Amino acid sequence: LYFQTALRPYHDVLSQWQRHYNADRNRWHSAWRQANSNNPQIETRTGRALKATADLLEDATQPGRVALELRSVPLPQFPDQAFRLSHLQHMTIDAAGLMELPDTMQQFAGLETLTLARNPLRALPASIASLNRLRELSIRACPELTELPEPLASTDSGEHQGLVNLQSLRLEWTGIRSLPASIANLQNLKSLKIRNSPLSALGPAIHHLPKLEELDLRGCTALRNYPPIFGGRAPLKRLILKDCSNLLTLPLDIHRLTQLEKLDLRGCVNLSRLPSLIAQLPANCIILVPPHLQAQ
Ligand SMILES: [Cl-]
Ligand SMILES: [Cl-]
Ligand SMILES: [Cl-]
Repeated sequence: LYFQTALRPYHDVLSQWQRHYNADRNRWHSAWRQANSNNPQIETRTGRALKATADLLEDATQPGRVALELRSVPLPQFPDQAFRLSHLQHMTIDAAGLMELPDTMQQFAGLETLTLARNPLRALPASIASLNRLRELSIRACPELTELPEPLASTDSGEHQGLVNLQSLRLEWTGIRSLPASIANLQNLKSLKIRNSPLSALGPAIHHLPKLEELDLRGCTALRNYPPIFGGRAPLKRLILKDCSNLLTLPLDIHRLTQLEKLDLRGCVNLSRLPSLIAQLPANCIILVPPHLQAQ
């Protein structure tokens, strides 16, 4: 009745966090052990392993620390007060049983690179798109991640917001089936790799990316058509469609990739024909094809 604020010491937050995940093991614990099944040297005693994580978290808050590297230590979720890590420029969370990232990713405002690997992660928070300093985002072996958040970037005025500094996006062995339309808004994206994922479709606006030089879609066995170029002037130099086993067609206007230097079609066993105007690709463009297409 006579209230007229406070803040739990991080060490108390971390002790509560350890006791919590030590008691409540659903989902994360088997995922963390599975991800590390070929690593018998990691700490697998649950309390000790969570304590190791807590200690690394506490260390990362100190000045000096540029990077938080969590490899094979358990981190089901970040403890509260994640804003303590706002100064970090690099973060890796690998084989950690990571189930979810903080809803307010703005708390990691300093990040220039983020790598998430071998986690049961099902979604990325929408606020991940507020990381304006993020240059590289890498997600590998996160089979339960089925969608990217949106918008990834937006454009007014013509002014740009969101992941405006992102240069490289890698999504390998994920459950992602399609990309947000806003992918085409990433003004600084130079390299897009989506590998071994059920990517089912790709829109032609991907060719409107102003700086995209490399598109690597290898092992996307659900992809059945590659989209037309149309008016797209993306300065694409490398197009890797290796082992897209169900790819049936390339567009007829594929020759509009006037800067193409490498086209890799090996393992495209269902690609019935090449476009006739594939002779119109640049002379010094290395084209690799499966045997059934070599004659053409
Ligand atoms: Cl560095
Ligand atoms: Cl800045
Ligand atoms: Cl979107």
